[PDB]
Amino acid sequence: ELESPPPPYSRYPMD
Amino acid sequence: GPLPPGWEVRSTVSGRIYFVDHNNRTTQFTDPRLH
Repeated sequence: ELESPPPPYSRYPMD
Repeated sequence: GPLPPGWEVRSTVSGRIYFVDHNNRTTQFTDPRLH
């Protein structure tokens, strides 16, 4: 990945 | 668009693609379709 920590798995992500 | 119903796709304001899979409960910054 080499990227920053990804967004914690929320079931239904609304952003 | 062809996408497996297990792949919950979300995009971050950073301009990054970020996955949240419903079966393994995984979060990947790597998109397998983009390559």
